[PDB]
Amino acid sequence: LNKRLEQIKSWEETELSYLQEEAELAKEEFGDEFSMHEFLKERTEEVYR
Repeated sequence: LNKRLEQIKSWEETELSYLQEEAELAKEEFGDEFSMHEFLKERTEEVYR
């Protein structure tokens, strides 16, 4: 269980790292207006969940 939980947290911290690049990869091309903060605020806690 321990060695599994450490992989789970490493997975989570790699996904949170990928998220910063994915935010400007796939959210700034979505609308004429800029509300980038809420996209990260939502899918960060999606990664947490």
